[PDB]
Parts: sequence; structure tokens; C-alpha cells
Amino acid sequence: YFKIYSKHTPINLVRDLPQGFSALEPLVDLPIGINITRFQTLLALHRS
Amino acid sequence: LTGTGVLTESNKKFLPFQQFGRDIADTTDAVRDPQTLEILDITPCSFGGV
Ligand SMILES: *[C@@H]1O[C@H](CO)[C@@H](O)[C@H](O)[C@H]1NC(C)=O
Repeated sequence: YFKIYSKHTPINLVRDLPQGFSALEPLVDLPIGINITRFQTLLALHRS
Repeated sequence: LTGTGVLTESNKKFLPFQQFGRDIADTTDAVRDPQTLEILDITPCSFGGV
């Protein structure tokens, strides 16, 4: 089971993690049943 | 989930994920009914010593 917990927070701090507390609610539970040891972040390019 | 009690209306603001509630003893104190998704409070039936 892949448990994803999520929380969306309005912030206005420039560079670093804001200092505070916010508990993450559960978003979705996925029955994937696969081995995971490595992961990747996906970004988006901007072209002009 | 089995038990005995009186089912009454409640004012406990459950979050969407949240289904049931538990007391210190871990006995269920509130439950969300299937089919209609409403939140029912479970209050033990009156008892005491004679
Ligand atoms: C049946 O249960 C589902 C929850 O799984 C609910 O969304 C739906 O409204 C229910 N339908 C009826 C007719 O009770």
C-alpha cells in the first residue's frame, strides 16, 4: 500500500522552510504492491 | 464492527478521511455509517448499581 499524505499551506517566505506546525491529512491509498527503493522528482522546463 | 449503544446526532467536525472515533479505552465512540456517509455518535446505554 502506497500511502500519500498531503497538506497545502499559504506561505510568504522567500528562501527556506517556514517555521511552524501543520499536520498532513491523508490524500490517497494506492494498492500498488511493488518494490520501491529509488525515486525521482519531475520538473517542468520553460521554453522561449 | 459490533457493539451496543444509543446512536444520536453529533457536532464533532470529522475530517473527510475520518470514519470512526475512539476513546481512551479504545472502544468506539462515534462511527460513520456507510451508504449515507453521515456521522453517528455512539453513547453507551445507561447503567448503574442497584
Ligand atoms: C452506496 O454507498 C456509496 C459509498 O460507497 C455511496 O456513495 C452511495 O451514495 C450509496 N448509495 C445508496 C443508494 O445508498
